[PDB]
Amino acid sequence: TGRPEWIWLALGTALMGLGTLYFLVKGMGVSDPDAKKFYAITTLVPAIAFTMYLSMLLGYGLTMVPFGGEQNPIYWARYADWLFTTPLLLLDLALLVDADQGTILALVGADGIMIGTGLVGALTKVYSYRFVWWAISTAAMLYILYVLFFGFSMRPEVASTFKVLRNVTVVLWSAYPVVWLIGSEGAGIVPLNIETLLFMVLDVSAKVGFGLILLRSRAIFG
Amino acid sequence: TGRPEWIWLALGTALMGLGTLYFLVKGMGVSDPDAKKFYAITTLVPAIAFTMYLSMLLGYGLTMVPFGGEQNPIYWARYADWLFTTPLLLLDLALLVDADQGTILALVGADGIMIGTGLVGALTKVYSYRFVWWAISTAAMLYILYVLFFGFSMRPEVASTFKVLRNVTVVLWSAYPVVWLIGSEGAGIVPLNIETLLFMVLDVSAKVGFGLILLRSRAIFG
Amino acid sequence: TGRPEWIWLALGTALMGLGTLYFLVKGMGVSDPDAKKFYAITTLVPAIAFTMYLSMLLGYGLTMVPFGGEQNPIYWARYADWLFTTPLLLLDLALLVDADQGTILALVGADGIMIGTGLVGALTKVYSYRFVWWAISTAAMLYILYVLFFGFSMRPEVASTFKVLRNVTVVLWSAYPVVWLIGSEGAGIVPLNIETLLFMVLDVSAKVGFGLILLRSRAIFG
Ligand SMILES: *C/C=C(C)/C=C/C=C(C)/C=C/C1=C(C)CCCC1(C)C
Ligand SMILES: *C/C=C(C)/C=C/C=C(C)/C=C/C1=C(C)CCCC1(C)C
Ligand SMILES: *C/C=C(C)/C=C/C=C(C)/C=C/C1=C(C)CCCC1(C)C
Repeated sequence: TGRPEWIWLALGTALMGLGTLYFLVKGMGVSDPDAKKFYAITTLVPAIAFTMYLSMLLGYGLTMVPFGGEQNPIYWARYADWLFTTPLLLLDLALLVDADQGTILALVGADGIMIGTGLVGALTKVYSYRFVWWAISTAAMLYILYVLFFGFSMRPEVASTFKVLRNVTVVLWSAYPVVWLIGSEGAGIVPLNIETLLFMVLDVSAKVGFGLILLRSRAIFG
Repeated sequence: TGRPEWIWLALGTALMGLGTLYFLVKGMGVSDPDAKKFYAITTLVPAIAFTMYLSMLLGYGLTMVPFGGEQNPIYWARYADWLFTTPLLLLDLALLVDADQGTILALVGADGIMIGTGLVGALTKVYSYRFVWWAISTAAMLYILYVLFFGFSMRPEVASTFKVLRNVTVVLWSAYPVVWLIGSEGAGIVPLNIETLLFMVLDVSAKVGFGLILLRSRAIFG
Repeated sequence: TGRPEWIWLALGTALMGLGTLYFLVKGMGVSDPDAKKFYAITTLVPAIAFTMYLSMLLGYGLTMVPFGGEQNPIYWARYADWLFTTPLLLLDLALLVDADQGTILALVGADGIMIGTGLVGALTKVYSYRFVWWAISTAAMLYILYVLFFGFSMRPEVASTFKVLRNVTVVLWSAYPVVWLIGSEGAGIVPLNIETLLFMVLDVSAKVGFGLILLRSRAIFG
C-alpha cells in the first residue's frame, strides 16, 4: 500500500501468525493442568497480536488524529492488542511464582490503567495533554515493574525461569514509552515507518521471544 | 418502524425478556453453590441478549457501513451481545465437566477472537477483506468446537447433559458463520429481514433453548 | 475552561488522586494475602476514577448528543469509570462475606448491565427512549441491592463492617439514578454544573469514603 510502514506490518503479521501456530502445535498433547495454563496464555498472546497486526496491515486499525496543526496517522489497534496481551504476559509471570490474588489484581489493574491512558494520550487532540497521559501511563508501568521486583522463594527451576522472563520483561516494556515519546504519537522525532519497525521488533520479542523461553522451561509443569 | 426486520427484533426482545424472567424465578431459592453458578451464568445470557435485541429494535445497535459501493445497514449490537454471552455459554459447558483452568482460558480467548474478528469483518469497508476476517473468525470457532470434542469421564448425569448441550452447541454455533456469509454482512444473497429472522431463531435457541435444557437437569447440583 | 463545571471536575480529580496515593501508602507492607486483596481492589477504584475525572477535566471524556432538539454535553467517561469501579466495589463486599462464586457472577453481570444500559441511555438520541434505558438500568440496580440484602453469619468483625459498607452502598448508589433523571442526561431539571457537583460528591464518598471505612477495619485480615 501507499504506507511505507506496510512492510513492517506484514512481517509482524507473519511472525505473529507463525509463533501462534508453533505454540499451538507445541502445546499439543500436554496434560499437566499447570502447563496447560501456560500454554493457553502464551499461545493466545501472539494469536491476538496476529489479528491486530493484520488489522493494521489492512488499514482497519488506523485512524487520523488532528493535533499540533496536522492529521496524524495513529495506529489505535496497538492498544486493543496490548489491552489484552500485556495482562496475559503478567499472568504468566504471576503464575510461575504462585502470586497471591491481591497481587495479581494489582498488576492487571495497573496494566489496564497503563494501556487505557496510553490510548487516551494517543487520541488526545490537545498536543500538550498527550504527554500528561504519557506520564500517568509511564507511572503505572513503573508500579508494575516495582511489583515484579519487590512484591514476590519457590523451587529452583521456577525461580530461574521467572528471573529470566522478569528481566526480559523490564527491558522490553521499558522501551515502549520511549518509542511512543519520540515517535508519531509523541514528539514526532522519529518517522512513523521507523516507529512501526521498532514496535514490531519489540512486540515480536516480548510475545514470541518471551514465550519461546517460557515454553521450553520445565518450570511450567507441576 | 420503516425496517421490515423490526418484527423479528421485537419478537427476540420479548422472548429474551421472558426467558430471563423465567430463569430468574426458577433459580429462586437455590442454595447449592454449584447450581447457583449455573443459574447465574444461564440467566445472565438472555438478560444481556434482551438489552442488545432491544437496542437493535430501537435503532441504537445499528450503523451504516459503506462497502461494495453502498451504505449497508450493519447491526453491530449483535457483537456486543455475543462478546459476553458466547463465553458464558462456554463456561456452562466447561463447569459441567470440571474443566482445567488452562482449557477454560483457551476457550474464552478463542471466543473473544471469534467475536472480535467477526466485528472487524462486519465493519470493514473493503469488501474482499470482510471475508478474510470471516475466515479467521470461523477458524477460531472450529478450534472451540475441537476443544469441546477432544479437550475433555465424570458422573453419568454430568456426562449426559454435557453431551446433549455440546451437540446443541455445535449445531447452532455452526450456523452462524453461514448466515453471516450469505446475509447482508457477507455476500448479500439473503435480505437483511430474512437474515435477522435467522439470527433471532438461532439466538433464542442457543440462549433460551440451551438454558432450559441445562437448568432442568440435576447435573447442575453437587 | 469555558465550562462552569470545571471546578468540580478539578476537585474530583484531586480528591481521587489523593485518595489513591493514601491507600497506596497505607497498603505498604501488608502481607496477609486476604488484606492484600482488599487493598488492591480498594486502591484501584480511585486510581481509575482519577484518570476518568482527569479525562473529563481536560475535555476528552465529553461528547455532544443531539436530542430534544439540542446538542447536549454528555460526560461519557463516567460510564467507563463506573464500568470497572462499581464491580470492584461489589467484589469488596462479596469478599468480606465470602460469597459463593455464583452470587459474585450475578452481581458483576447485573452491574455490567446496569452501567452499559446507563451508557446506552446517555447516548440515545430519541428523548423518550432515554428513560426506557434508565428504567432497565435502575432495575439492575435494584436486583443488586436485593442480592446485597437477601443473597448472603461470619465472624463478628466481618459482619459489622459488611453491614456498614452495605448501608453506605445502598444510600449512595440509590442517589445516582435520581441525579441522572433530573440532570442533563434525563429531564434537564438541574443544570450540568450542579449535576457534575452532585456526581463528584457521590463518587468521592462511594470511592474514597467507602474505602477509608473498609481499610481501617481489621475485617480485611484473615
Ligand atoms: C504485547 C506487547 C507488549 C509487552 C507491549 C507493552 C507495551 C507497553 C509496556 C506500553 C507502555 C506505554 C507507556 C508506559 C507510556 C505511554 C504509551 C505506552 C502505552 C506505549
Ligand atoms: C448468543 C448466541 C450465540 C451462541 C451466538 C454465537 C455466534 C457465533 C458462533 C458467531 C460466529 C461467527 C463466525 C464463526 C464467523 C464470522 C461471523 C460470526 C461472528 C457470525
Ligand atoms: C464509582 C461510583 C459508584 C459507586 C457509582 C455508581 C453508579 C450507579 C449506581 C449508577 C446507576 C445508574 C442507574 C441505576 C440508572 C441510570 C443511570 C445510572 C448509570 C447513573
